[PDB]
Amino acid sequence: TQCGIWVRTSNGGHFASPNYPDSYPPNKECIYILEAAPRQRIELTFDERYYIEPSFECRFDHLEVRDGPFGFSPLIDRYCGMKSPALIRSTGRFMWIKFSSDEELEGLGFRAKYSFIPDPDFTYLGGILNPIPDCQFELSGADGIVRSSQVEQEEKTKPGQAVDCIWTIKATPKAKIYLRFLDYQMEHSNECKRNFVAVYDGSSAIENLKAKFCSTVANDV
Amino acid sequence: LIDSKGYGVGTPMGSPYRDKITIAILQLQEEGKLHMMKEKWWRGNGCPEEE
Amino acid sequence: QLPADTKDAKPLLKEMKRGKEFHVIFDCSHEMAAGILKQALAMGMMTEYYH
Amino acid sequence: WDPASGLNMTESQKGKPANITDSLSNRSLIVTTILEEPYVLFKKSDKPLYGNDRFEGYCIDLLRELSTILGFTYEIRLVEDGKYGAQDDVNGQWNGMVRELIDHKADLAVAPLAITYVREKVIDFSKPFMTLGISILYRKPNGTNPGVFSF
Ligand SMILES: *[C@@H]1O[C@H](CO)[C@@H](O[C@@H]2O[C@H](CO)[C@@H](O[C@@H]3O[C@H](CO[C@H]4O[C@H](CO)[C@@H](O)[C@H](O)[C@@H]4O)[C@@H](O)[C@H](O[C@H]4O[C@H](CO)[C@@H](O)[C@H](O)[C@@H]4O)[C@@H]3O)[C@H](O)[C@H]2NC(C)=O)[C@H](O)[C@H]1NC(C)=O
Ligand SMILES: *[C@@H]1O[C@H](CO)[C@@H](O[C@@H]2O[C@H](CO)[C@@H](O)[C@H](O)[C@H]2NC(C)=O)[C@H](O)[C@H]1NC(C)=O
Repeated sequence: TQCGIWVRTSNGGHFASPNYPDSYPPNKECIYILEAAPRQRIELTFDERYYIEPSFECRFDHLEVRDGPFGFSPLIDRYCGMKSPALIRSTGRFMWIKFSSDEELEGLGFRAKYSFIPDPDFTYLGGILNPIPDCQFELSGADGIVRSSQVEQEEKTKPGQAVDCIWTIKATPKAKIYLRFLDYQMEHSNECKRNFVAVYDGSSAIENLKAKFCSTVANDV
Repeated sequence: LIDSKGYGVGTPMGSPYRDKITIAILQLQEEGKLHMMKEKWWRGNGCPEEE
Repeated sequence: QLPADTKDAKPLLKEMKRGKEFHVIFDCSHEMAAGILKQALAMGMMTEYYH
Repeated sequence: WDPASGLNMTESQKGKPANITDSLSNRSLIVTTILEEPYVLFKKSDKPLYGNDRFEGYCIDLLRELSTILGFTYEIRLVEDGKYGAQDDVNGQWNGMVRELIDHKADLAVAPLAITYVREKVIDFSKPFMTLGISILYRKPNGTNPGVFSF
């Protein structure tokens, strides 16, 4: 269905377009991550062949490689050219790569690597660098008591440090999701810079905010 | 009680005797004299009957 | 302006299809007019709305 | 101009010949109030509705009706210390809203301030918009298990 060669036996680095080398079809939203083995960081350098639809400020296609497996997690670069990529890193093992495609757009693709084991220097959570649990735990099922106190059960951080916990509700296959807030109370009501609860979509991209419940009340989605 | 009016010691338009009686009236409410003065005059002469 | 080098004016015609421009006054030689008129067909920009 | 840089205009917007401060324009009255039901409550909304719009209650509606009838712009600022205000010990300071009124960080105190003797010497009050007292709660009489000789 989606992207092709994905294999990760320490992974080598071969993340490629979903027909490469060919013309990739319209309307794909492939959602690449690579966040294991916490030493190595990042090196893209999509090897030598590169043509995606050159638009004026790129506007149709992108190859957004923002670091950290989401849409909010900070932007690094946008890629739409016909010239080989920018050979980069972002000090961490955290990544998210999209491959958007509107309707009438083709010509070549990419094929990636990572080829790395570096490490940074400064401490973040305690230690040499402490490659922090990117606050998270997945859960499937058909009923959740998804809680902000599993943080209080196991935070894997220090009390008094900023938290960024994201869940990933899967499914029971071929269905939808109905979220409803049983309990809801934030400390600083109506502040929305230092506290909120947000519900995106499938495929966590920043262009998918269903809701950004931040003030006093949260209703169902 | 339907409406809420209020009686009040008047004064000319702009006077120090507006404010320094307000200090004096508020003391008599909390001392209990202003209620005790009410039960001197508004107390009736023998109604009780125990209903 | 058409791109000077290539015969691939599909980056141009994707904008005009999206920009709601149904009336075009092309200034080309007939060698290049045939090449745009094939690429205006593959873009689906040759309905009965255009001129 | 420079093709690498662009327009670097050296007219970098120094001090303008129009500079007038305010003392009577609106001054935007910093109305100190406290949060207590049903006088002042937060809105029951989901979107980030803020400013002055996030408050709700009886005591908010009094401040809004004064703004029309007197022509001012109110700006609700909740008190940092959650007390009304009381005379302290040997310290002898005020603690809360009446402290904000002396300090002139508060032009107004639209809130349940109980007008009393120790506050009237120190700040001043408008005439009462609501009169109250001390009354009694009790059970409403129930279905009356009547005893046992109720026949
Ligand atoms: C002689 O001189 C130089 C090198 O010696 C060549 O380059 C020309 O000059 C500038 C390069 O700085 C080009 O103009 C700029 O183009 C930018 C867009 O580039 C994208 O798109 C083009 C195709 O349109 C691609 O070629 C390119 O790789 C990118 O994909 C614009 O963003 C620039 O706009 C703004 O730039 C700065 C602000 O940062 C300011 O100058 C302005 O405010 C401006 O708004 C700018 O337009 C120019 O296009 C280059 N020429 C050509 C033909 O492309 C010359 O080519 C070289 N040879 C000749 C024959 O002149
Ligand atoms: C953009 O314009 C400024 C305004 O003159 C240029 O020069 C300044 O030069 C002074 C003199 O030492 C220095 O303080 C700074 O280097 C510049 N800026 C400011 C705010 O003073 C500046 O050189 C121009 N930019 C470029 C890239 O040439």
